[PDB]
Amino acid sequence: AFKPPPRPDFGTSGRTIKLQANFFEMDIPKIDIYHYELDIKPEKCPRRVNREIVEHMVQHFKTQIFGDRKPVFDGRKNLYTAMPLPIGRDKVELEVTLPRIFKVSIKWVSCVSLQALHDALSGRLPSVPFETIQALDVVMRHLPSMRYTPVGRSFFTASNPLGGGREVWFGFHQSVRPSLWKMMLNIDVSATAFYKAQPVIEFVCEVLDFKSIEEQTDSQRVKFTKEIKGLKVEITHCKRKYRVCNVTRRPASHQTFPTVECTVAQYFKDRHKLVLRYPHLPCLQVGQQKHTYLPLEVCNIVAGQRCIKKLTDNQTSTMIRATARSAPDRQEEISKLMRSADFNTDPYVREFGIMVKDEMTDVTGRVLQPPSILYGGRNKAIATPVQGVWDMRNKQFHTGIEIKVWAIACFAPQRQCTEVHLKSFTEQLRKISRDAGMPIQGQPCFCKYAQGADSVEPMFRHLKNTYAGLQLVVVILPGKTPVYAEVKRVGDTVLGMATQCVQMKNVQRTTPQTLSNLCLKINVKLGGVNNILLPQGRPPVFQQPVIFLGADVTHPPAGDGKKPSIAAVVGSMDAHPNRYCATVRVQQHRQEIIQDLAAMVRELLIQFYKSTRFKPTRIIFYRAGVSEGQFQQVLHHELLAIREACIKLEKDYQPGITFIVVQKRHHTRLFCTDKNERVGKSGNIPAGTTVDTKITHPTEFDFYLCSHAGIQGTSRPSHYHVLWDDNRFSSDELQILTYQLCHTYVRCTRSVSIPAPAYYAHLVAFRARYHLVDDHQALAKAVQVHQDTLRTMYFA
RNA sequence: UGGAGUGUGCAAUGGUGUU
RNA sequence: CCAUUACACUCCA
Repeated sequence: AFKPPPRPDFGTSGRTIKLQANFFEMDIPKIDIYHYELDIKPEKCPRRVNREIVEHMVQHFKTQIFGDRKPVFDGRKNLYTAMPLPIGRDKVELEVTLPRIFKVSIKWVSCVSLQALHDALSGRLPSVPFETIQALDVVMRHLPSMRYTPVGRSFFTASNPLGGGREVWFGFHQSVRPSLWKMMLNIDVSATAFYKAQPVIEFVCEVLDFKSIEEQTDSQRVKFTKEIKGLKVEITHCKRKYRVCNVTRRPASHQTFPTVECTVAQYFKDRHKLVLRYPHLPCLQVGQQKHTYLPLEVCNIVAGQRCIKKLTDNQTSTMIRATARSAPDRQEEISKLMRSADFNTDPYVREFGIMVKDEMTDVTGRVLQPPSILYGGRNKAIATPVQGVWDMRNKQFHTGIEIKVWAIACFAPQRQCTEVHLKSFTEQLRKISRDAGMPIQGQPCFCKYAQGADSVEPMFRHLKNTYAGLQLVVVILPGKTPVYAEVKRVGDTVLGMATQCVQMKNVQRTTPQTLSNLCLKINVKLGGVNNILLPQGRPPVFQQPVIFLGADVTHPPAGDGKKPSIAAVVGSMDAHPNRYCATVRVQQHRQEIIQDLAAMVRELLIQFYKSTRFKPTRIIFYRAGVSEGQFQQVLHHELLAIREACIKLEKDYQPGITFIVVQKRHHTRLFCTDKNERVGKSGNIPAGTTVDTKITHPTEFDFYLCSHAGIQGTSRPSHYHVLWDDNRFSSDELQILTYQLCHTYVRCTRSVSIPAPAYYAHLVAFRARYHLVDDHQALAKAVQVHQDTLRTMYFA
């Protein structure tokens, strides 16, 4: 129960499309790579000066240890060589000096056989060695980590003015991926926020938005102090780099330091012969304790400093304006970047005998045919998705709900969301819903104004107690408010009442589209069915009872608190499959693995038996969030749990489980070779594009699928990896099943980027966050919904 | 908080020689 | 050990 099934076959269904994946062919030898561990004298050091130290070391020990040989360096504690150093395997101490004295230690750790990697790529070995991948990646990263500024898995460089005292930098993501019979170099383009190489005296003017310096409070000092504290600066009156720790209250004119107290102005006047044209401005507290103060005039901001401070609205907007590119642009500039590749003249790449193809990889894709969408009414219209999108016009819900009793709680200020607004909104909404097959019969039996979160619970309690058969409460909100979270908390977990929140700006002005989507959400929330997949147009999987599960875990920031990770698992409740039930669990901080999964799956199965009056003969389980290195872990526990949930349900019940992982967190971009295939303004690949060759895993069952229409930028094709399969799916059947499951998402009239169960799981998970706001098992009750909410699709 | 899509945040950066 | 760490575009009936 810990070995993923091999690729059963390749796919044939769909229309052929000629693509180009941003992968580049790598030719690697079968040599043994020698791995050494390093340790520098200052255990805490910037990863750049570590590289400088290492290269200085390699250069200054050419007659004793190194020579023609060039070792690649991880940046932390790992060094790699193509051939064994004349060191043996015992620790060796070497002194290195820099324009300071460093003492490094090198010791052999292991050997990295590329032959094993070759066997893995050929299928001789079922599993791929990780150390090989890591080593190769280090080799590829060495030089660009020296010539450029490494951030995560990307590299950045300068020459873009933003204007927030910061600049925008462009760069490229680079990783190494195993393929069939070969390794691939994955290059993609990216950008990030940096600090502009400025003189501090102008950085002040940018931060406070003074036009220049000629325009001469305490708050002005504080706001600058926040932005500058923690950054590095360089001396211009000699070179030497420091780190800003604070900003003065005493200007250089009236600041003193040791003993005879000399003023910074007078000190720079006597010692540094500087006029100091700005004697009145604050002084940069540098180092610590001991006074080391330097005025703004002599200080410049060092280049290459990344920003972490959350971006201003204008920063984000401007950056998107300066990053927004259609697929052909990204493609062309990636090609442009690999025109400058020249990996065959990079001495470190040459060292390990590696070659890289300077042209993008040609992969062949198949555009799957979209499923037919069935609607209800007496029209019984059948919608056909064109380019991943169909329409909600001249069509009625498959199963429309009659809203007989509903209320309106407006938490927006009465002045901004007036009565005429509410009345008109009601009229239009009732029209749209009437045409949608979800007739809102009468006027709202209740429509009042409220304010603050504290009014939520007493109000809803009044609504539920007073009005018989209350189905829905429409909640008008004045933008971002704690009122939303309170409304969801009370409505979903406390009282069990259906809820639709609406922004006031969407009430002030009517839009048939917005009202339509609103009606979708309302209909679903009230227990209705918007549409179903055409039963005739479905894979044979549905010939037997089958349940579809989705699962997702979200985590709090890594730095703090007992803040728990929350796991959500949803499951289909019909053989369409349209209706889903949700289960939530609070679990240990930062653990990407579902522990209570057995109980949750048990609950979902029990609900399935209560609904269909059948037992699922198959279990199609989509899970999102799990990365590669976690597979063996996840697949070990969760799978068992599922089986546990099957064996503890009844005595000999063991349905065929299909464990599939979904990820968008990758840089695999697919482009059109034929410009006539480019869809839309962004020129992305058509919805339904499937790739299962060339750039995929050499042994195991996985495939790329882009099931959505790309509106802006470059599409992110979802990657699917099959970790288990008792049902023994063929490639085509599973790809098609996934594609059609992408069409069962109720919140819109589109095919989304991932299957509906995973998406729902994400929604429920995100909802739990709102449920938690204002000891483990205490408010683990906070994420549990009401008895009248359990079986509902409350999660929008 | 009508919705989808894609951009940037995921813990990494940093303790340094005179003033 | 200590210091710092969700918004925004583009679209739609």
